[PDB]
Amino acid sequence: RIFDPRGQTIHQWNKIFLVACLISLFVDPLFFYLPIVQDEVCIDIGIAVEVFLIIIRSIADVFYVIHIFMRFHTAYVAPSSRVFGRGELVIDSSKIASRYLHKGFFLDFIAALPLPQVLIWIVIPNLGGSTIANTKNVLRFIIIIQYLPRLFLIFPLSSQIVKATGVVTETAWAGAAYNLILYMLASHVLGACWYLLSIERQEACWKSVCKLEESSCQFDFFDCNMVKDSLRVSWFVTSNVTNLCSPNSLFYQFGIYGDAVTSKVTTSAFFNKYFFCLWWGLRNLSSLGQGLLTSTFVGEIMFAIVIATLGLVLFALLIGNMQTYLQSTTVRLEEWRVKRTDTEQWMHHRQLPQELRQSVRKYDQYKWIATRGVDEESLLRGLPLDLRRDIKRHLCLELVRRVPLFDAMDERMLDAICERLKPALCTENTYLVREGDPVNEMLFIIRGNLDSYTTDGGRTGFFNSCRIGPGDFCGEELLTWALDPRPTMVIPSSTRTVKAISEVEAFALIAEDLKFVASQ
Amino acid sequence: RIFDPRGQTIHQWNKIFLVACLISLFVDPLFFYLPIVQDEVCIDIGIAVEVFLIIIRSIADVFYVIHIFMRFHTAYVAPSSRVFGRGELVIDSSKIASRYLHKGFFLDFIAALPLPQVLIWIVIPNLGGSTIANTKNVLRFIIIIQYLPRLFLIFPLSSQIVKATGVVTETAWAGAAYNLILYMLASHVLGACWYLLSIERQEACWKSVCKLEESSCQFDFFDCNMVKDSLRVSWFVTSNVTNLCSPNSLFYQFGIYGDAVTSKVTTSAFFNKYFFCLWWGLRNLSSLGQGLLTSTFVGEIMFAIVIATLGLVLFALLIGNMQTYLQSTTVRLEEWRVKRTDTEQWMHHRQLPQELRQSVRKYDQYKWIATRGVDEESLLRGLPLDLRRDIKRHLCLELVRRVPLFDAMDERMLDAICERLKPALCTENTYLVREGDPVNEMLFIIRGNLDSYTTDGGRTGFFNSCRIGPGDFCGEELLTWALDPRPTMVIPSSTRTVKAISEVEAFALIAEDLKFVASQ
Amino acid sequence: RIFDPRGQTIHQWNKIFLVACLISLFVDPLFFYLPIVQDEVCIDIGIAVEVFLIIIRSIADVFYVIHIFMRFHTAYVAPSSRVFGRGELVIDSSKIASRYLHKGFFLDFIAALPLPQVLIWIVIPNLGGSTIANTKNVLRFIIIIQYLPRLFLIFPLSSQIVKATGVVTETAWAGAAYNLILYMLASHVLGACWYLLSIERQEACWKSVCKLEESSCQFDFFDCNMVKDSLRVSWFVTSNVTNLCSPNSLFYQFGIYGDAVTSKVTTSAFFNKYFFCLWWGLRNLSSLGQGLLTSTFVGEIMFAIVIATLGLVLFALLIGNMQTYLQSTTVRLEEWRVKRTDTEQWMHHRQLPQELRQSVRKYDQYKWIATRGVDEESLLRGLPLDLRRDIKRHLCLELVRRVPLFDAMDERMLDAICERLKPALCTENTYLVREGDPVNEMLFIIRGNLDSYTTDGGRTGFFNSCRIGPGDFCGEELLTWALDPRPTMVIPSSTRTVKAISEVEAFALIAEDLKFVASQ
Repeated sequence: RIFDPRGQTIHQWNKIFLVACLISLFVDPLFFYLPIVQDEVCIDIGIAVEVFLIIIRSIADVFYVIHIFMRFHTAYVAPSSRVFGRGELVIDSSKIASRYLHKGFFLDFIAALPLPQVLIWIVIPNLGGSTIANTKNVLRFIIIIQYLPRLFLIFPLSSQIVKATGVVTETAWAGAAYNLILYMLASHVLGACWYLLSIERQEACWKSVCKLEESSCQFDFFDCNMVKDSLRVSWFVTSNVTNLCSPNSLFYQFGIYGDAVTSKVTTSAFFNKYFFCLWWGLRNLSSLGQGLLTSTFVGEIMFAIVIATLGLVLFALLIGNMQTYLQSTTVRLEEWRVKRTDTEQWMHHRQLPQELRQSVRKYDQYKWIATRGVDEESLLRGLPLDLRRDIKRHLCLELVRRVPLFDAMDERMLDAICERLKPALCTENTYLVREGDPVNEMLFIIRGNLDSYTTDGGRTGFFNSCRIGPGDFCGEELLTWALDPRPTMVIPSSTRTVKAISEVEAFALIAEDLKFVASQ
Repeated sequence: RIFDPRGQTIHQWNKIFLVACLISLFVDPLFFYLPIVQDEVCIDIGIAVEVFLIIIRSIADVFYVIHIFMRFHTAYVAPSSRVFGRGELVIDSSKIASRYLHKGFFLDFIAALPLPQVLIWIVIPNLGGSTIANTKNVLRFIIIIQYLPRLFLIFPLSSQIVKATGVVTETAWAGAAYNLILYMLASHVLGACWYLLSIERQEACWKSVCKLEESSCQFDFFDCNMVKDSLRVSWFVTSNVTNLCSPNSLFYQFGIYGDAVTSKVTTSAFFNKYFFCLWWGLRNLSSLGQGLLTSTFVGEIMFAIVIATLGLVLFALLIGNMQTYLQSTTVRLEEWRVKRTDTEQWMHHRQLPQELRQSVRKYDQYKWIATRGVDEESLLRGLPLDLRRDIKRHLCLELVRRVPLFDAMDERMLDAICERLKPALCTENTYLVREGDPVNEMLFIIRGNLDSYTTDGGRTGFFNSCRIGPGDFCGEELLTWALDPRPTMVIPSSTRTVKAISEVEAFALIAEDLKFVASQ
Repeated sequence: RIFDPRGQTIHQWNKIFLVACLISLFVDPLFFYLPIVQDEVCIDIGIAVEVFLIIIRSIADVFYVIHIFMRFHTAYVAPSSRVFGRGELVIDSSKIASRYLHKGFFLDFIAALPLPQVLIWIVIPNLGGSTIANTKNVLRFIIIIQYLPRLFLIFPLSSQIVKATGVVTETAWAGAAYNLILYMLASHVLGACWYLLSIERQEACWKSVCKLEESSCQFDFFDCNMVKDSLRVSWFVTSNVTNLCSPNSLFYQFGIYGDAVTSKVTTSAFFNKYFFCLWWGLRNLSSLGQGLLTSTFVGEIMFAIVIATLGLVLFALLIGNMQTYLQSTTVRLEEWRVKRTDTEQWMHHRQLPQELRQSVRKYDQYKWIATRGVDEESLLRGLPLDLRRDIKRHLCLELVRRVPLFDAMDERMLDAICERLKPALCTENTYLVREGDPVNEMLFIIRGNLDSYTTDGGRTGFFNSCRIGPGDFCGEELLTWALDPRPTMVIPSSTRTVKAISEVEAFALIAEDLKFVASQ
C-alpha cells in the first residue's frame, strides 16, 4: 500500500492538498470577523457565519489528517550513493515511520489538529464562565499560532509542485501570479488582523468609559447577551458612551482603527465588512504603510511596522518578478538590439561608405526577420543523434534528391551530407558567386528565386540566365570535385554568376565536407 | 482580389486599423461622461456631446466592419509541411471563410457591431417609457461588456504590427512608450468609470433622501425632464436634498466618490470634468490606490481593489521596461566595467609593479575608446562572404597596394589576404617589435605614427629612424619569408626596433597565415 | 585659430560650458520666485532678488554667447571615408560656418539670446503702462519657452563629456548621481512653476472677488504701486478679501494651491519660500503625484498630469540606475553563486559520497578566494605581445631561472615557456600525483608549502620527504623527457609522491608545450 514518491497518485494528492491548504489559509483568518458590534453598544458573534466557518475548517483539517495518513505511508529515497540504479526506496513501515517522526511530523501535526474547531464549539460552554461572546475576542490566539506553521509549510509544498511539473508556465505567468496570490493572501490576513484589533481597541474604549462611570457600570455590561437587562438599558440611556468612544472625540486615541469606527465597519453585514477589511489590507500593504497615523501604543505601532515591512518585501518582490518576466519575454530582442548597435557603431568608427553601409544593416534585418536570433548549430548539436539526423533528413530530402549523384546512392553518405549541412542567408541583389571566384560553399536553395548567367566567359551573346527558384541546384563544380577520384586541391574557377535577385534563403555546405564524404 | 497576408497593403491597413482601434479605446469610455448634474438637482444628458460621440463611434464601427470585410477576404499560410517553398497561401474563399468562422470571427465581431450607437439613439426613444435621461444612466453595461474584447484584441494586433516592421525602435523608446500609452489608457478608463459610479452613488443618495421624504417625492421625480413642474419647485423649496447629499453631511456614505461632489465635478463642462476624471484615474493608479478611503459597500470596494491591482501591475511593468531600457542603452559599457575591475583586482592579487599597471590600464582604456567593445572578428564572421570581402577590401585596398609583392599581381590573393586580416592596437610608448624579436605579425598602419630604427645591430652611429606613419608597411622579414619558395619553418628575426611613438591602430596578420597564402 | 574638436582646449571648454549650463538650469527658474504677495493684499517684486538673478543670468548668457563664438570657430571632421588617416578636419572657415548654420546654430542661439535680460529691464519700463509689478506675472512665458532648448541641448553636451573621458566612475556612482542631479533639477523647475501658478491662482481669486465688488473695486487695486492710495485703503477696510480668498472658504477653488496660502509661502522671505517650493516639487515627484487634489480647471489638471508623468519616469530611471549599479558592483559574485548552486545540484543528482563532495566544495571556495572569478587566460590573451610577455617575465623570472637547463641559457626559450604558463590550484591536503603516474604538468610553486616523498618505489624506510615551499621546483621527469634529443612519445612516470600539505598556488605547464619549445 506504500506509494512511490514519484507516482502519479502522490502527484495528484499533493496538488489537491495544495489546493486544500490554500483554502485553509483563506478561511482561517475569516474567524476574526466573527465578532459583530450592534447599535446597542454590544459585542455579539454571528452564529450562522461561525457554523459555516467551523464546517469549512473541519473539512480543511480532515484533509490535513488525510495528508498525515498518506505521508505516514509513503517511501523516501534513501541516500545510498551506489553506482547504478535509483531504486533506493524503503518499503519497510518502521524505517519510513522513524524517518518521518524524526523530521516532518511535529510541524505537520501542530498545524493539523482542529484545536480552533473545538475551543469555540465544545470548550466555550465548558469554559469557566457563562458568557460566550466576551471570551472569544482577545483569546483568538490559537488561529494566529496555528497559522504560522501552515504558512511556513505552504512554501516547500509549492516548491515540490512546481519542481515535479516541468516548466511552471510559458514565459512568466506562473512566476507573476504566484506573488500576486501570496500578496492577496497577505492582504486578507492583515485585514482580518486589523478588524480584530479594531474590535479589541473599541472594547478597550468601552472598558475605559465604564471605568469613568464605575458608579453605575460594570465590565460585563458590554456583553451583548445582557443587553436586555433593565440596568443595562438604564445605564445606556443615562451614559454617553455612544459618543465618547468615537474618533471625533479626543477621549481615547483610536489610532488607525478610527477609520474602522468612523466607517461603521464593525456594525455592517459580513460581506461588506470582509471586503472593507480586505481592501484596507491591500491599500495599506500597497502604499508601503503610509496613512497609518498610529497612536502612542506599542501593539498598534508594531502592527503598523509589520505591515510596512511586509509591504516593502512584497512590492519589491513583485517588481523583481515582473522584471524577470520582461527579461524572459524579450531576451532575444535585447541581444538583437545589442548586435545592431555594435554593427552601427563599428561601421561609424571605420567610416564606411553610405552605399555599402545600407547593406550590412539590411542583411542584419533579414537575419533577424527570417531567423529571430536562434543560433542554428548551437541548438542543433543539442539534439541527440536520432533526432538531429531525422530532422536534417526531413528538412532536406528532396533538396538532396535533385543532385544527380546523390539521387542514385545509398542513404549512408546521404545522411552524412544532411547532418553536416548548414544554413545560408543572403539579402537582395547579392552577387552570391561571381564568375571566376572560388566555389567552396555548396548551397541548396530552400526559399527564393535566383538568377545565374554565363556570358561565354566574358563575351556578350549566348546567355545561360536561368530563373532558378526554390528547390534547385547550384555549384556543380563542387560536385565535379566530389566525383573526382584523385585527391586534388586545385580550386575550380566559377563558370556562372550566381546572384540573389529576390527574397532568398539557402543551405550552404563546406567543400571539405564533400571531400570527407567522398573519401568514405 | 484576395490579399496576401505578408503584402504591403495588409500591413498598412493594419497600421491604420490599429490607429482606429486606439481611437475606439479612447472614445468609448467618453460615453460615461454624458450624464450632467444641474444646479437644480437633476440628471441631464449633454445632447451635443452625445451626438458627437455617436458620430465618432459610428465611424469607428464602420472601420471595424471594413476590417471584418478585409479579413474575410484574406489569405493564410496553410500548415503544409512540404520540403521546399513557402507558397501555402490558399485562394479559395470557402476555406478561409470556414477557418475564420472557426476562430477569429466571433471575437472580432462581438466588438464590432454598433450596439452603443443603437441602444442610445434608436432604442431609448422607443423604450418602454418616456424618461430618456433616466434610462441612460445605470444601463451603460454595453460599453463595459464590449470594451473588454477590444482591449483584449489590441494586444495580438499590436504584437503583429511590431513583428511585421522589424525592430520597434532604436534602443528602447517603443518599449518604454507602449507601457505609458497603456497606462494613460487605463487612467482614462478608470476616470470614466469613476465618473459614472459617482453619478450612480449620488443618484442612490437622492433615492435615499426621497425614501426619507416619500410623502412628497417620487423615484422618477428626479428625472431632469420634469424640472419645470410646479411640484418640482415646491418640493425643492421644501426639501433639503441640496445639503443632505454631500460629503459634509453624514446622511449617506459617499466614500471615494465624495471628492466628486465636494469639487462639483458632476456639474462643470465636458472638458473640465473629463480632465478631472482622467487626472483622478492617473493619480489613484500611480499611487497604487492610496487615498481611496472607501465606504462599506461591496461594489465600491471591488472597484478600489481593481484600481489597486491594475496600478501595481502597470507600475511594475513600467519599472521593468525602464530597467530594460537602461540595460539596452549601456550594455556594452557593462562588460567593459567588468573587465576593468577584473584586471584591476587581478593586477592587485598578483602584486604587479605600479609602473606596469599604468600601461595595462591605459591600453584597456585606449581599446575602449577606439572600439567600444565590438568583437571585430565575431561580428565580421556573421556577415556573408560577399559582404565580408567587400568590407575588407574597402577597409584595406591602398594599404595592401603599397607592398612590392601584392601590388602588381592578381586580385585573387589580394582578396584572400584582405578577407583574413585582423585588427591590432597598441598603447602610448609601446616597444612593439624590438630588434631580434620574431616577426610573427606584419602590420598596416591606418591611424597613428610609428618609430622604428636600426642601430647597425646595436652599434651607435648610422640610424634608420624613419617617420613611418599612416598608410605604410612594416615587418618586411615575414614578406621575405613568404617569398622564399622552399617551405621552411624558420621565423626571421626583426632587424629594426619597431616602437609606437603615439597611439596607433593597425591591421595584423599571423605568419602562418601568410605562409598558407604563399603555399597556394 | 581654429581649434581641433578633440583637443584639450575644446575638452576643458566643454567641461566649463557644462558647468555654466547647469548653473543656468538652476538659476533661470528662480525668476518665478520674484513676485511676492504682501500682507495688504498686493503683488510686489523684490528689487534686490531680481537684480541678483538678472546679474547671474547675464553671466550665464555671456558664457552662452562665448560658446556660440567657440563653436563658430571650431573644426569639424569631414565625412570622408578615404582609406588611411584621420586628418579630415576642415580648416576652412566658410565651410565650417555653413555647416554650423545648416544645423546647430538655430537651436543653440534660441537658447542664448538674453530675452529675460531685456524684457524685464528695458521693455517693462518702456511698456505701454506704468504698472511694473502687474506686468511680470502673466507674461512669464519667455522663461518657459527658452528653457526647453536649453534642457534639450544639455543632453548632447553631457553625452559628449561622458564619452570624452573614458569610464565615468568606478562602477556606477556617476550613473546614479546623474539621475539624482536631474531629479533635483526637475524638482526645482516644478517648485518654481508651482509658486508661479499659486500666485496666478491667488490673483485670479482676487479678480473674482473684485468682480463680486465691482461697485467699489476695479481690477487695478491688486498692483501694489497703489497700496498707499486712499481708495485702496478704503476698499481694503470695507472689503473682506483677507479671509475670502482662502482655501478654508468655499468662494473659489484653490485646488492644490491651498497649501500655498495655508502655509503662507507666498509672503515669506526668499529662502523660506524657495525651500518650501523646492520641497513641494521634490515630494510630488517622489510621491508620484498623490496629494494633488486638483480643482475643475484645465491648466491645474494638466500641470498635475505633467508632474505625475515626470515622477513616474524619473522614479523608473532611478530604479533602473540603482539596479544597474548593483549588477555592476556584484556581477562577478553572480556567476560564482550560479556555479556553486549548479555544482551542488550536479553532486546531488549523481549522488556523490559525503567525503568527496566536501573536497570539491572546498576547492570551489579556494578558487573563489584566490581568483574571485577573472578568467586568467581569457584576460591575459587580450593584451598585445609587448605587454603579455612583460607580464609573464615579471610574474615568473627566477621561477624559470631556478631550473639549471634554462637558467644558464638564452632568453628565447625562457620567453617561449613564460608565454605558455597557466596557473594551477590545489586545495588543503591535496595528494597531487602518485608515485608512477604520468607527468603531464610542469608546475612551479609560487605560494604555499608542499610535501613530496619517495618510499623506495613502495618500500618503507629511506624517505625523500622535503619541505618544498615558495619558489621551489617540481616535475623533474617532464624536464628529463624534454631533455631527450629523440622525439619520443612516452610520458615519464613520477618518482615522487608530490602532495600539497597547505594552501598552494601553482603554475602548470603543458607537456606538449614544453616539447614544442624544446623542438625549436
